Amino acid sequence: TTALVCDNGSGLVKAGFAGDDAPRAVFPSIVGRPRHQGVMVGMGQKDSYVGDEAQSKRGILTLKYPIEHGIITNWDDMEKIWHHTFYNELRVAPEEHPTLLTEAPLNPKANREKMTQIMFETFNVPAMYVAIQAVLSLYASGRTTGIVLDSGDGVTHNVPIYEGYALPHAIMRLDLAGRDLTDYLMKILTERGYSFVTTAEREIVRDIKEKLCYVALDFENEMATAASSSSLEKSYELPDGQVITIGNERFRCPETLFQPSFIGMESAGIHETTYNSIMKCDIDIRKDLYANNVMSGGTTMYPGIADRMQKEITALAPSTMKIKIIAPPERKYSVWIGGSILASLSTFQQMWITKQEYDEAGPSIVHRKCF
Amino acid sequence: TTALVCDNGSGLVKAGFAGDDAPRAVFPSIVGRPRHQGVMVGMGQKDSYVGDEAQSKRGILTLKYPIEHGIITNWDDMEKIWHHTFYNELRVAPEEHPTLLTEAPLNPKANREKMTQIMFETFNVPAMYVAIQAVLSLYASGRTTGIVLDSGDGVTHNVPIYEGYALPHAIMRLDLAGRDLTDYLMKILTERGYSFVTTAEREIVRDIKEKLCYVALDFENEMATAASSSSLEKSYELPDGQVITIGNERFRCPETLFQPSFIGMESAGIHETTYNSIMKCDIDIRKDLYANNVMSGGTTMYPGIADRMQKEITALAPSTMKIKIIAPPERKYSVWIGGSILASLSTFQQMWITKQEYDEAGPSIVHRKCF
Amino acid sequence: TTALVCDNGSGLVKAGFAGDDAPRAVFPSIVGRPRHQGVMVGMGQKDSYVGDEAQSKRGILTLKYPIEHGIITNWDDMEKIWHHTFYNELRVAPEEHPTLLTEAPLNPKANREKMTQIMFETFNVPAMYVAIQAVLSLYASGRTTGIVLDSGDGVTHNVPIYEGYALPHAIMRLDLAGRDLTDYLMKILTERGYSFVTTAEREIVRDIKEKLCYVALDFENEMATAASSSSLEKSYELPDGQVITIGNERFRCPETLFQPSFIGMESAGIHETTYNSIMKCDIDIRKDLYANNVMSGGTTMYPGIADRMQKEITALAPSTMKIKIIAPPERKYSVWIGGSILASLSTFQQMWITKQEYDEAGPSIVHRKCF
Ligand SMILES: Nc1ncnc2c1ncn2[C@@H]1O[C@H](COP(=O)(O)OP(=O)(O)O)[C@@H](O)[C@H]1O
Ligand SMILES: Nc1ncnc2c1ncn2[C@@H]1O[C@H](COP(=O)(O)OP(=O)(O)O)[C@@H](O)[C@H]1O
Ligand SMILES: Nc1ncnc2c1ncn2[C@@H]1O[C@H](COP(=O)(O)OP(=O)(O)O)[C@@H](O)[C@H]1O
Ligand SMILES: [Mg+2]
Ligand SMILES: [Mg+2]
Ligand SMILES: [Mg+2]
Repeated sequence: TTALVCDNGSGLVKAGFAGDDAPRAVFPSIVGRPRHQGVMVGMGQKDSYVGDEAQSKRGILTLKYPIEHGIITNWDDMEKIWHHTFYNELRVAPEEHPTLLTEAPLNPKANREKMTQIMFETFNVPAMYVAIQAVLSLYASGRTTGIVLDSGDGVTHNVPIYEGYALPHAIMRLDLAGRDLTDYLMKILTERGYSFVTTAEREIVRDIKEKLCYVALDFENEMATAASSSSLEKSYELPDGQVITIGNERFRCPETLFQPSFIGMESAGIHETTYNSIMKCDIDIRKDLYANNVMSGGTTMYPGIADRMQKEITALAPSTMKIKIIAPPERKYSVWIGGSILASLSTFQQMWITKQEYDEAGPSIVHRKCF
Repeated sequence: TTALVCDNGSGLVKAGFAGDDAPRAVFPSIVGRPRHQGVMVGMGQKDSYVGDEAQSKRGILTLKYPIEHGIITNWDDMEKIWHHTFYNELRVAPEEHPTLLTEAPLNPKANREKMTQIMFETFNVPAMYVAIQAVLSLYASGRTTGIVLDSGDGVTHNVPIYEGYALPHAIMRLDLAGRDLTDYLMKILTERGYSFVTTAEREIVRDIKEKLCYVALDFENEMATAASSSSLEKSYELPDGQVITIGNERFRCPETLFQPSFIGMESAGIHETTYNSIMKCDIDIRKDLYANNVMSGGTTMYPGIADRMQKEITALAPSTMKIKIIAPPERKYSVWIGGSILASLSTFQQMWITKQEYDEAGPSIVHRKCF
Repeated sequence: TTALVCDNGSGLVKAGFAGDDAPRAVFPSIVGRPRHQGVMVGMGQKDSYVGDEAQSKRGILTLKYPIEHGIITNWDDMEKIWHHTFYNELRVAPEEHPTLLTEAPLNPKANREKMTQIMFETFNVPAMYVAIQAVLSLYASGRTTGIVLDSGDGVTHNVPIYEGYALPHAIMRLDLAGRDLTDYLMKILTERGYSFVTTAEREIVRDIKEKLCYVALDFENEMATAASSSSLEKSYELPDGQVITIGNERFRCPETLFQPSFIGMESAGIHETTYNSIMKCDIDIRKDLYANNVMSGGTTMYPGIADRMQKEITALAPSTMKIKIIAPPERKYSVWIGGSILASLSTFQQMWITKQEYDEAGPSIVHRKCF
C-alpha cells in the first residue's frame, strides 16, 4: 500500500503519495463560516467552507486558522481539514494507506497525543508516524550533516544534526514566522493611509508581502536610499482596482526576522539564534555545521535573505572558517519531499506505529516510538 | 392548493397565481368617491369606486391612493383594494390559497404587522409570507449575486447581495419615485400655461409622463440643444380634444432622479447612492457587484436610463472595472415574476407562516419567520 | 507668553490657554453652506458658516464635517475652523503664543505633516507640539500606569502606558466612535416611521442620542424588560414641533460598541479590545494595567458604561485580579486638560518645535521631536 505524507503545516496543508516528488495538492488551512444573513431560499447552503473554496469566497466569511504557532489550538476545525484533504482532495480511503505527519520540536505532548488519537480512531489509518520537520528537510537535501533553519508560518527552529545524530540540547525554537510578519506589515501600512482590518484583509496584506517584500542586505543603506528618492516604490492592485504604493515598508517588514524589537520581542535575530545554536554543540563538530546551513520552510523565500544571513553570521563566527548558506530551490516543500523520501525506504518500514500497537499500548506510545 | 402572489405596489396592484409568467390582474391602486350631487333617480349609487371602474369615471370623483411612499396610510381602503383583487379580478375566495405579499426594506414594523393581521383575521388565508421586493427582483433574473435597484412608484431602494448573502448595512433606500416626478412635471408644465390642478388631471399628467418623458444622456447639452432648436418638442392630445406640446420638460422631469435638489431633497442621485451602497460592501466582492447591477420597477422604464447609469457609475468607479447594467425587457413585473418563481420552490414550502402559528404567537411572528 | 492648547476634536473643538482649569472656548467642528437661493438684498449673506453659528441656522445649510475618523479629509475647511478659533473664540493672534495640538495614534503620517506645515506657514506660531491623545488622557488624571480607553467621535483606541514607558506594539485603534452610533440610531429610528434624511437632522438624532441613550448592563435582560413593559419608553420633542417616542432604541444604540456586528463590522467590542491590549504586554506589568483602566472621550459618558466595562472585563481577566475603572466626571475634556498640564511643566520647554528648527528641517521634524 502506497503511503501518504500529510504535512499539516501551520499555514498550508501539503499532501501527496509516497514515492512521488511533489505534493498532489496544496491549499491554505482555513475554515471559513459565513458572517451575514442568507435571504435566498434554496441557496447559500454548506454552512461551512474549507480550503480553497473558503479562500476565494472570503468576502462573506470569517477565516480561522486552527494552528497558532505550530500548535493546533482548535480541534474541530483540524478534523474538518483532515477529512477534506483525505477525501475531497486526495480522493482515497484513509483506512488502507499509511500516513506520515510532521510536527515541530518542543511541542506540548498532548498535541501529538491527540493527533495520533484522531488519526487512529476517526480515520482508521492502518499506520502512522510523527517525524520532526528539520530532519525531513535534511533528507530532502540528501545529507547526513548540517544545521537546519526551517521557518514556516507559525514557528522558526534550528536543529543541528551530525551524521544522523541529533543534539537536542542545542535545538532552539523561536516563535516568529510569516504570520507575525504579515501582522506587522498590516500595521505599518497605515502610515501611508491604507486600513486593513478584517480577517479577510489579512489575506490581501499577505499577498502584498508575498509579492513585493524583500530582505535588505544593508538595512541602514536601504533606508538612506529609500529616503533619497522613490526608486524603491512599487504599486499593487487591490481586489477593487484601487492601487496602493509602498516604499521602505518592503524591507522594513522582513527586517523583523533579524531584529524582533520591531514587533516588540526580546528574542534575538535568526542569525544570532543559529550562531548560538552552533556554539552550544561539541567543539569538534562545529566545523561541519558552520559549513552546512540548510534552509527550509516558506518564510525563507524573501529575496536577499541568504546574502544577508551569510554576511551577518560571518560577522560573528571565527574569521578563518567558512560559512556556506545552502538554499535548495524548492525549499518551500523540503519537509514534504523528505517525507516522501523517508516513506520510500525499505529500512524505515519497520518503524511504523501499527494499529495493533496503538490498541495494545494506547496513545502514549507515540512518545516512545517517535523522536 | 395553489398560492397567490399579490405585489401590492404603490401605483399598480399586480396579482396572480404562482407558476404563471405574468400577472393575472393589473389595476391601479386608487379608490374614488363622488364629489357631486346625485339628482338622478335610482342611478349613481355605490358611493365608492375602486380601480379601473374608478379611473374611467374620474370626471366626477376624488381619487385617493391608499398607499403613500410605501407605508400604508389608510387601511380602510387597502382592504377595499384587496377585496377587489380577490373577488373581481382573480375571482377566487382567498380562504383556500396561501398568499405572498411584499414590503420595501426599512419600512416600519407596524406596517407589515398590521398587514399580517388584516390578511389572517379578515380574509383568513391558510398561510402567507412577506418577501422583500429586491430579493424577488433578483430571483426573476435567476441570478445569485448583484446589487438590486428597485425604483417603484413611491420608493427607490438598493439591496446589495453577494452569493445570496445580503448586507443590511448597505441597504440604502431613497423615497423619491414616480409620484414625486409626476408632481414635478405638473409643476413645470405651468411654464406654458397648462394648469393641471385636480387628481384626474394628475392621472392625465401621469400618462403624459409615461408616454413622452425620457432620460437625458448629457443634461447640459440637451438643455442647450432644446433651447436652441425645436428638434425635441412633441405633442399629445387631451381627453377633450385640446392638443398640448412639451419641450425640455421631457428630460427635465426624469433628470430629477439624478438631482433630487430639483425638488428640494438633499440626498444624492441614484448613481451616487448605488456607488455608496457598493462601497460599503467588502472589498472582496465589489468587483462582482460592479458587473451585476440589476434594475427593476416601472420608473426605470425610461428610454436610455441604463445608458445614464452606465455613464455615471463608470465615471465614479475605479477605471479597471466592468460596469454592466442588467435591464431585462420585462422589468416592469420583475418583482411579481420573482414572486411567482419563489412560491414554486419545494424548499420554500417550509417558509410559510401558517394560520395556527399566527394564532399562537401573534402578529410579531413576521419579524421572526420572514426577512 | 501663555501657550494655547487647541485639542483638535473630530466633533467638538476644545480650545483654551495653558494653566487654566478647562477650555475657554468649545464649539462644534462643522462648516456649513446654504443650499437654497437668496431673495432679499442685504440678507442671507456670507455663504459659509462655521461651528455654532452654522448649528444655529442649519435649516438652510448643508453641514460638512472636515474630519472623518480623526483624519482631516477637508483641509480647506479645517483651515477655516482654526482661523475661527484663533481669531474669534480666543481672540488672540496665534503668532505670539506656542500652540500645543493633539493627534490620535496609528494615524497616517502625511496628516500630521501637513498639520504642522499649515501651523508654521499660515499662522507662523513661534513653536508647537503634537502630542498623542492617550498620553494626555493619562496626564490629566495624574497617574503613570494605565491603559486609556479613549472613545471619541472618530476613533476608539487603547494605549497601555507603564511607569511612563509606552508599549507601542500593544496600542490598538478601532474606527468606531460616536458618529457611527448616531448613524445606526438614525437608521433604527425608521423602525417606527420617523425619517431623518438630511444633514440638518443628523444633529437632531445626535441630540436625541446624547439625551436619551444609555448602555445596558445585561443586553438581553434589558431587551426583555423593554418588550414586557413600557417603563423604558421615553418621549422627545423635535424642533419642528412634533413629538417622538423611543422604546428599546435607547440601549440598542450604544450596544454597537460591545457587538460591532450590528453595524456590519467584524472587529471585537471595546472590552475585548482592552483585554487584548493588556494581554499583548509583558507578563509582570498586567497586574498594574488591570488596576488603572482610565476612560475618556465623550462617547464614554453613556450612563452605565464604566460599570459595563468593569463587569465585562472581569469575565476575561482571571478571577484573582483587581480590575478597576477610573471614570472622572470631567473625562470629556481629559485630553485638553492633560495638554494644559503638560504645557505648564518647566521640563517641557526644550522639546518644543521652534520656527527656526522647522525652517532648517521642514515638516519631517515632527516624527523626530514627538511620539
Ligand atoms: N514566495 C514567498 N515569499 C515570501 N514568503 C512566502 C512565499 N511563499 C510562502 N511565503 C510565506 O510562507 C508562509 C506559508 O508557507 P509555509 O512556510 O510553507 O507554511 P507551512 O510550512 O507551515 O506550511 C506564509 O506566511 C507566507 O508568508
Ligand atoms: N413606460 C414608463 N415610463 C415612465 N414611467 C413609467 C412607465 N411605466 C410606469 N411608469 C411609472 O412607474 C409607476 C408605476 O410603476 P410600478 O412598478 O408598478 O410601481 P410599484 O412599486 O407600486 O409597483 C407609475 O407611477 C408610472 O409613473
Ligand atoms: N453625554 C454624552 N453622551 C453620549 N454621547 C455624547 C455625550 N457627549 C458627547 N457625546 C458624543 O460624543 C461626541 C463628542 O464627544 P468628543 O469626545 O469630544 O469627540 P472628539 O474627541 O472627536 O472631539 C459627539 O458625537 C457626541 O454625540
Ligand atoms: Mg513547515
Ligand atoms: Mg417596486
Ligand atoms: Mg478625542
